[PDB]
Amino acid sequence: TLRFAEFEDFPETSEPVWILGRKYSIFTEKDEILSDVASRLWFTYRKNFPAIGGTGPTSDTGWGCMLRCGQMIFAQALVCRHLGRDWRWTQRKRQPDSYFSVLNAFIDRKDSYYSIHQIAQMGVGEGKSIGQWYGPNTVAQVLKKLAVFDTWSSLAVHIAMDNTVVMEEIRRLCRTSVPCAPSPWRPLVLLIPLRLGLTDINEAYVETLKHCFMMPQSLGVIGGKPNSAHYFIGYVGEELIYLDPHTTQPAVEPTDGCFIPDESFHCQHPPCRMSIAELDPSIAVGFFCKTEDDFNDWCQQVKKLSLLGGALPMFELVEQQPSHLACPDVLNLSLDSSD
Repeated sequence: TLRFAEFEDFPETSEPVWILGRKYSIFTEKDEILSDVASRLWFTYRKNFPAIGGTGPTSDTGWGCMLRCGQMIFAQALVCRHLGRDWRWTQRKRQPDSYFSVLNAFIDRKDSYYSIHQIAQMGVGEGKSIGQWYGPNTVAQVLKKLAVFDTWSSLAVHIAMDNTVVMEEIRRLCRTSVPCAPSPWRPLVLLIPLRLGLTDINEAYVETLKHCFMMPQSLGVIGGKPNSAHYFIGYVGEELIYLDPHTTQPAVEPTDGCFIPDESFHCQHPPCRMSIAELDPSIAVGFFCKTEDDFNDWCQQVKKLSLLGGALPMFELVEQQPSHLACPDVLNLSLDSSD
C-alpha cells in the first residue's frame, strides 16, 4: 500500500517537529529532520528469503506488518544501545562495525536474533499461527523472548501490563550487581501496551501521547489496525510521523564479511504522517533506558506528566505492587458515556 500512498512535504509551519525525543524547526532544521528519519532502521515486507521452518512462507507480504513494526522499534533500541541516539546514517560514509551487527540481527535468515523467521516461530508459542494477526502486545512479548539469546546487546525487556510500571520490578530485571559507591544495569527496553479508546483514541490521551515522543528515552509507538501497522517515530501539530512497512523488497543476500548493502533499510521518501485522530486505539509505547540514571530521569519525566490540563496519564508509575494474585492479561479503559 505504501507504493500508491500520497506523500506531501507539507511543512512549513511554526509547530515543532518532534522525532524520538528531539525537537526540530521545519524552517531551519529541515535537513536534520530528514536525516534523523532516514537514519532509523526501516523494515518492510521482504520476498525470497529462506522458507520459514523449511516449508512455510518465503515472503511476509500481507501478514508480517506488525512484525516489521516490532522489528523497527526494537532496532531503534539496539541503535541507541550500540550506536547512540546521536548516530546518523549517511551515504558515502563508513558506518561503525556495530551498525552492521545491529542490522545483521534483523536480516531475513533464521540465524539472525530478530529475523522475521525467529519472530514468526516464537509467535507460535504465543498462540499465533504464522500468518495470524499480531497486536502490539504479542509482538512485544515475542521480542522479550528473542532478546534472551542476544548476549551481545544483553538487554532487559520489560512489558508493563495493567497500565502500571513497577520500579522495583525494573530494578529486579536490570540490576546485574549491587551498585557501587560492562555493566551494572542491563540496558532497558520498556514496552507499555495500551488501549486508548473504543474504536478511536480518547482525546484526553492526546497530550499525554505527544509527550511520550518528547522524552530523551522515547522509542516511539507501534500501532495498528489489522494489516496497516505503523511505527510512529514522532509528531508535528495534530499529526504523528511514522515509518511504514507496506512495500515488498527483495531479501538482501546474507553477510559474507562485515559489509551489508543497506540502502533498502533506510526510508528516503517523504516521511509519512497521519492525524492522531485516525490512530487505532491499540498501541504499545516504548522507552529505552541505557543506564539506571536514564531510568531515574524517565521516572521523573513521567511524574511531571501527572499534571497540567492533560495529561491525563495513560499509565502509572509505582515503587512496588502487592503481587499475590493479579494479571496480565490486563489492559484498561477508561470509557466515558456513551463509549
